Amino acid sequence: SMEQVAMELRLTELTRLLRSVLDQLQDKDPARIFAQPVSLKEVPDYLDHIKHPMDFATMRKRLEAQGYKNLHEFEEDFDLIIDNCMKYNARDTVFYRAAVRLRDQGGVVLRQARREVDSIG
Repeated sequence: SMEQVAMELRLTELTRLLRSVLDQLQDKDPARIFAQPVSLKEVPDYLDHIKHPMDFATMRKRLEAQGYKNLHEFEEDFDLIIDNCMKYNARDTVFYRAAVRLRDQGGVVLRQARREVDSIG
C-alpha cells in the first residue's frame, strides 16, 4: 500500500536521525571504552553480573536493520551501556568514570533529539 510506504519513509528518516544521534553520542567516548561488546573471552563471568550487555557496535547493527521503532527504544539501549558499566565497575575506575562523562555529555544530544523527533513527527 501507499500507507505502508509512507510508514517506511518515516522509519527511514528516523533511522537517519538516530544514525546522526548515535554518531554524536559515540564522539563523547573518545577512548572507545563502549565501542564493542565486553569480551566473554577476557571477562568470562560477565553474564553472571550483566544480563543485557550492550555497546555501540551492537546498537549500530540494530539501527541499520531499522530495528529502532522510536527514540525510546534507542535510549533504552544507550542507558544499558552506561548502567551496565556503572554496576560492573567500581566508582574509582576509568571505566565507571567514562560512563558518567558519557551520560552527562549525551544528555544534551538526547534532549534535542527528542525535540526533533516530536517536531518532525
